[PDB]
Amino acid sequence: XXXXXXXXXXXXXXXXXXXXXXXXXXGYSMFAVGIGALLFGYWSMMKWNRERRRLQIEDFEARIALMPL
Amino acid sequence: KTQPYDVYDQVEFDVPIGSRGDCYDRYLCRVEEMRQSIRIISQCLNKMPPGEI
Repeated sequence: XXXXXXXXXXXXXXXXXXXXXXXXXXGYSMFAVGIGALLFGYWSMMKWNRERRRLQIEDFEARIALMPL
Repeated sequence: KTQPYDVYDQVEFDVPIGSRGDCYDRYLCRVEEMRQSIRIISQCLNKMPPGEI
């Protein structure tokens, strides 16, 4: 009996298949989150600066109140 | 495709040809050669007649 190297292909490994595809981001939907984070960013920040004004006037009031200084 | 060496034309070949002669399209065809090279290796595994070495 002769024994040589046997042939096997099975699945053929798929000859040239695309793996690159669009994922997560679509296009217009990313701008809704992108610019949406900006509008949420300013509104949250400016409310803190209005709360800073409560401290600001109260800080300068200490100088006016102190005349024996 | 034009000149066979050792059992050619019987194996299916894909040759990538671009449009612009720039470095990027001359790089893309090399990667397109690589994706369309396993087709030959798989067909080499499919066709193997046992005999003389």
